[PDB]
Amino acid sequence: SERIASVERTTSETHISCTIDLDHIPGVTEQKINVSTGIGFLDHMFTALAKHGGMSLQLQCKGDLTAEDCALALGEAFKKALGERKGIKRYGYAYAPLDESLSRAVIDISSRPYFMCHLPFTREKVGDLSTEMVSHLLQSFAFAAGVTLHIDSIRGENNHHIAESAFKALALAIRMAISR
Amino acid sequence: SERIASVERTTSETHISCTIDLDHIPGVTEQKINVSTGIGFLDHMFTALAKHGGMSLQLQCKGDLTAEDCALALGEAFKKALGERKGIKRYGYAYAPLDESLSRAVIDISSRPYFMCHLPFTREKVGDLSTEMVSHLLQSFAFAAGVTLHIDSIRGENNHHIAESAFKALALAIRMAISR
Amino acid sequence: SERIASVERTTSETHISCTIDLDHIPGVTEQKINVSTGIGFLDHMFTALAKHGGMSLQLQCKGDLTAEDCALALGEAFKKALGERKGIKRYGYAYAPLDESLSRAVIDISSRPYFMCHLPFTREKVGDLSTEMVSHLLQSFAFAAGVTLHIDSIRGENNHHIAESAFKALALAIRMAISR
Ligand code: EMC
Ligand code: EMC
Ligand code: EMC
Ligand code: EMC
Ligand code: EMC
Ligand code: EMC
Ligand SMILES: [Hg+2]
Ligand SMILES: [Hg+2]
Ligand SMILES: [Hg+2]
Repeated sequence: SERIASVERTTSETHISCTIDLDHIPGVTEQKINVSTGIGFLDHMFTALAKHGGMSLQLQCKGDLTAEDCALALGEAFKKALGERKGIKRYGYAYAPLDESLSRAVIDISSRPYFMCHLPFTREKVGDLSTEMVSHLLQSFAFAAGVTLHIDSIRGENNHHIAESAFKALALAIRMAISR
Repeated sequence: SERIASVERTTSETHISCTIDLDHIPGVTEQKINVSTGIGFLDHMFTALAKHGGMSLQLQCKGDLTAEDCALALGEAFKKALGERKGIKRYGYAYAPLDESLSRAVIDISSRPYFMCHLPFTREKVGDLSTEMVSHLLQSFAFAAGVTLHIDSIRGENNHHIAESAFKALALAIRMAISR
Repeated sequence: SERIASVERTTSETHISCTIDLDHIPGVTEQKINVSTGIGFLDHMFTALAKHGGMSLQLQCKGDLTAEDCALALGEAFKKALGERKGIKRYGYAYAPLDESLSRAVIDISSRPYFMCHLPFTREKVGDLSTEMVSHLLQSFAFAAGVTLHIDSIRGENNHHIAESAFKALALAIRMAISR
């Protein structure tokens, strides 16, 4: 029984739709990912999050071009799909390198939203997206998902690498935590 | 063949009994845990250690109400149950968060007792039990169990959370290390 | 289909031969390891690397008695045996203690050679081999293998222990990363 959930939100200025699948029929089915937030870099991060997290994800945000809202919808869908959380490993942790950067993610998929992080960015924006917003998106995701999450940059120079290594680490940790 | 072992100790002032099971018949049998040391907080820690470690544990200490002795009996039983240590993963490591706290445990289930830790407590006692005693109990457990163990608080503010996150991390590491 | 590869190199002063097997037929076949570099300590490290990495390794360097070249051949063979890298976990990480030392290794078996490390040695040589050369051998291995590797000494006093804990951690990380 696949863990699937869909979430849709509409305001006068934005429409957000998100569908997620936590599983796949081995051999038979495969991961499918389409992310369009209006921010190229964020799209890259959420895509990396879904790919390495072993999940399928449809996330589109239309409207006259904050982003926290897409992190929230994602977290909302993840939480619904997790449903009962019966039979899962629950605790997950992982390290992910990206050339010179190294990040760690530790997650407890319980029902206690909590978020701690250490991300020493050095520019103002990362490509399409603002750096200060990274910690906020992750907090939004964790709070909406109802999980306890700690994200830590171990070392890193390039803000893109720090950001991407963190999302990959979160992905691997989630993959570990949600497995049954 | 389940890994089970029992240990009983008697002095003029204390009686300690401890039975442990490292396995369970999937589907068929289930974890059973009963811990009564006379110190509520310690009971909470050893229970958390057994639960998340995938073990069954019976640990009772009667007598006119040090605690190190119960950590020692636990370690003694764990070691006996481990018996031959044939076919185990041997090395285990895990991270466990608890709201704002994050702890790590790394264990080598070999025959070299060793213990290193970093637990910056900030009060004198944690509920029913003294904080300075935490590192000692863990050392007693590791020495009695004959394992190499490193416990590290990564961050934490609440002494109860630091303590519990450390025991959970030790539990997950053990679960990894003893699996066959 | 076992992942096997052989590499041989000859100069006017040295002959290096290396054969590696990343797998074994469960029950049926078993790990076989023979390492002779001319440097006792290095032999100990590469042997530990193969043993705990779940690999079989034949590595011999003959000639009038730098070592980086043997790290390179090893990395070269590992890379060839990895071949297509299809179906592997790809990301691996592990912690390995050795009495008072604790080291971590994080590896991304992709096609991006990268190496970062933190190894605070305190002597000039470790037994048969020079300490400053450790980071270099690991870099040579990572570059030749085409992997992204981060090695970190968490704590340690004895240079032999720091060195060995690092190689064991690299081994466990590789074992995780190459599994299918
Ligand atoms: C503005 C990105 Hg949902
Ligand atoms: C708001 C904790 Hg990074
Ligand atoms: C005094 C607790 Hg065994
Ligand atoms: C006595 C080492 Hg924490
Ligand atoms: C000089 C060791 Hg290949
Ligand atoms: C040359 C990076 Hg340890
Ligand atoms: Hg949008
Ligand atoms: Hg007691
Ligand atoms: Hg040689």
